[PDB]
Amino acid sequence: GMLKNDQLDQWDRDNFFHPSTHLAQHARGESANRVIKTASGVFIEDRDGTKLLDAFAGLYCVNVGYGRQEIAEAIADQARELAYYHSYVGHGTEASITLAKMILDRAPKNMSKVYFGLGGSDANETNVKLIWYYNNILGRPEKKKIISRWRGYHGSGLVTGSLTGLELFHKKFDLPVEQVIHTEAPYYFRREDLNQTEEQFVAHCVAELEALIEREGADTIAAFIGEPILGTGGIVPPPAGYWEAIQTVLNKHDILLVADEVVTGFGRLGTMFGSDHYGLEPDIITIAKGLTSAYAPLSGSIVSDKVWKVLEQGTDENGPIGHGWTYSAHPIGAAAGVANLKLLDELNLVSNAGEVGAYLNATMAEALSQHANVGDVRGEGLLCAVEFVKDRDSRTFFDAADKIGPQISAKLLEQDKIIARAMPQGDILGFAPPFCLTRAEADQVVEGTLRAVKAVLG
Amino acid sequence: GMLKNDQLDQWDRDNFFHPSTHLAQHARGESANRVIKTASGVFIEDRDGTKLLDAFAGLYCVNVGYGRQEIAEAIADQARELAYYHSYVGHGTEASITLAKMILDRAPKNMSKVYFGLGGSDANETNVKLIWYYNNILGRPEKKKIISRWRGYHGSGLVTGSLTGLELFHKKFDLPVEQVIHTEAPYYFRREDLNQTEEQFVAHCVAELEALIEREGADTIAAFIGEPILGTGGIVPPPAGYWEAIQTVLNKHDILLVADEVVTGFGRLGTMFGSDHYGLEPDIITIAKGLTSAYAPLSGSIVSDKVWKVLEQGTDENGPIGHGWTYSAHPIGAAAGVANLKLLDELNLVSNAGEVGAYLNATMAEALSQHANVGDVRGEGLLCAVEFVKDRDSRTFFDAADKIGPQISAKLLEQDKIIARAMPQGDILGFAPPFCLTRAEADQVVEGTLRAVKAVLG
Repeated sequence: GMLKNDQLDQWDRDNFFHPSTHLAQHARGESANRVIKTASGVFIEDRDGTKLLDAFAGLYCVNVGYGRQEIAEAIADQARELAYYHSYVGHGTEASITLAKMILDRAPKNMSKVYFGLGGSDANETNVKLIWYYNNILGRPEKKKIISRWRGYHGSGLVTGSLTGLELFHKKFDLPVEQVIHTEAPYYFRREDLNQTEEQFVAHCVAELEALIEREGADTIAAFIGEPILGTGGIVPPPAGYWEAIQTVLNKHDILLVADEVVTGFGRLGTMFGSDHYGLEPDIITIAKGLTSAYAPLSGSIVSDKVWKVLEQGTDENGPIGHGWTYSAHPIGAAAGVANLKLLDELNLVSNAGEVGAYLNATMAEALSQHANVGDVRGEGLLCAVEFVKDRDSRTFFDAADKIGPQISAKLLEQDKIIARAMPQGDILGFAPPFCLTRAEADQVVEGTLRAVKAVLG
Repeated sequence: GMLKNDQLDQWDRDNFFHPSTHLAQHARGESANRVIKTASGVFIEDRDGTKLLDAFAGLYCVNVGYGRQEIAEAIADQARELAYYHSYVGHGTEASITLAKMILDRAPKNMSKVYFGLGGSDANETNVKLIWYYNNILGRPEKKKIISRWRGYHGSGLVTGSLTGLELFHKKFDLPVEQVIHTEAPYYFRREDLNQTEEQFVAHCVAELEALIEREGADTIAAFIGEPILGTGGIVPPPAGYWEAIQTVLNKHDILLVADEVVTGFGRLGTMFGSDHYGLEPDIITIAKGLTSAYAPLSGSIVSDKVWKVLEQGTDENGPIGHGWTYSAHPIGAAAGVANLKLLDELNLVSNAGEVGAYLNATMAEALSQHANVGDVRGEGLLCAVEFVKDRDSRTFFDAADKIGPQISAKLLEQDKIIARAMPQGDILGFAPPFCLTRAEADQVVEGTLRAVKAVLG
């Protein structure tokens, strides 16, 4: 009852260090906490019984939807039979072996093997470690730098937070580390020179990349990491012709491409892989989130035949790979993943992401694009964002201190019980809903946002 | 049947990149793979039905034992109700809140809050990031170096693998990074000067630490990371008076102590925390493995009141902490953890770890210590190791290329179906059995090892 609910809140404030939280305010009871109880479809429900339409799918991850007992039961069955054994020295479970095979059946054809982690950050950590091993095995001790992009999101660790190009993950943490260098954000709407057509901006990004390579020396650069479409950096589709232009430079200079598909992996764009959707030829692919639809933690580093051949050479020369996580290939994550991928196909949800996603984008644009303070409405599949500007013709942004994005998001939740995220480093309202979203539910997200935008900005 | 079993093996070799494995041999079918099906008590069982006594508890982690349906069912209940919601911006579940409170009730009294990760490596990654933030908030941009020890094990990532002091995690990976410096392995049996008493070796370790601090400059050193008892580096209890002597130096120079309790956390020594057992006053504690008994992935970074006060100041000054993992506080890991800690108390297993552990150590010493080729038999609680030497009086080690440890371990498994691990960088047979081990089962481990040692070395 009330007394247990108040005790939980107190235990929470007194003992629980939450991610991405104002720690002093939470511990002091100045900021609100919230306890989620259950969920179903595109809705979550707190312990007081309040039902919220989650247009963010947790954190771009509850892709099949909430309350899928097919997955809950797949987890229960594994938990009963064998919750855990390690996967060191060729050990495995039927679940992990089966999941490995299913990932590679769905991954781009140049892919060879998948190594299992627990989250997207550790998968990118693994990716860099393997890139350094790779260059070492090939006799290129100098070819180690990693090129990332401003506004990229690749994790929250020390090396992975350096790959990330958002100051929230850098300031006060001494990042980025020296081995990571950043190039231009693939964000046409924020381009320095407003006179550039989209093709001119792509040309500019090419020149910026060439200038960085020229300065650092190509023989010192191992890899380029990019999300096919930016997620946390603002739900930003890449410009037309961008990925073709960028890969031409990477090939010329013998720089590996890492496609960070943590958000786009397993259907969000309406195509199983964003690499395939946007036309990337990666040598390494990062996966997590939509692998298990967050039902159980699990990640992946998919490696191409090219990389795998060198890894085989390295192990022939040096013995067993010196890399392992205790919980690599954890049977519950694998069981969750096998159930999730089957459900994704069974419920035809990739197709739904593309259709209702095209519909959410079209109707959101039509209802908001002509607002005086809406600079842009953009997206692809079930990814959509609305960016706010103080003046459109000049592209004057509100002052950051005015918290326009955070206010609009808070208004959408308080007025309409819809969860949409105020993205960092801008006034951007983002949407990443479960793939089971219906047009009726999309209509409600659009109508609620328009009301939240009018309530804050008129 | 046979055809499905052969297909799984093929899928395994063709698609699954295992941790800690000879990758080329596994992919080529030259090394054996193995599929675990089920498990119960201290035994695991492969798909062919072969039953193995696991004297390593997975990887020092299946502490309550295998087949505990109390935990499997706790996971099933959470999976059904709410498998996942994020814990960002003060969000939580009853499971995570409850687990946070239970951890702090059991942790040393100077502890304030716990932040949840997925594994031990990401927890140590979090620890370093927080140490850098801490120093930054205090106005000490230079106080950032981390002192680790040779033979320490702190993870398999880039920064965490640098903290680690075992060459397997360094060679071909360009580690350790420059921010990590290593001091003396707290390993009396391998001391350079055989004439040193245990007290003299502790004095030597003190002098070595002072020499490193003097060279680097104390104002540049933030923290010292140590396992209370070495695990992967050889199951090495610390010398008598070591932790008292070391902390005197750390206090004098204002260097934080991080107790890496990933193996020792939650009872393995027969005391809930190894910090308490060995008398450490840490400011940060790392936990994983025995938190959930590996039933579900989860880790923790426990922070003291001292660190927490500065973190509260930092958030007051800079806003929400720029650190988060999607799967931080994952409800299934939390549910697994709550069930696990209750079962640990209910079945009186911490007490059993200390008793049957004292018995395993005593009887292993008595049965092997007088063998010509046994340099040492050591341990504490349910941790035990036997170290092999070509000549005892001189302490001549076999040549590494002779693989004495790996052969003995392989013999123990092939003759007696008992799993014991050949530790890296030495000829050391290690034991870390589930806390439910009986004296009868310990007798079988001792008797099987003696037979494996006689079969290889006479």
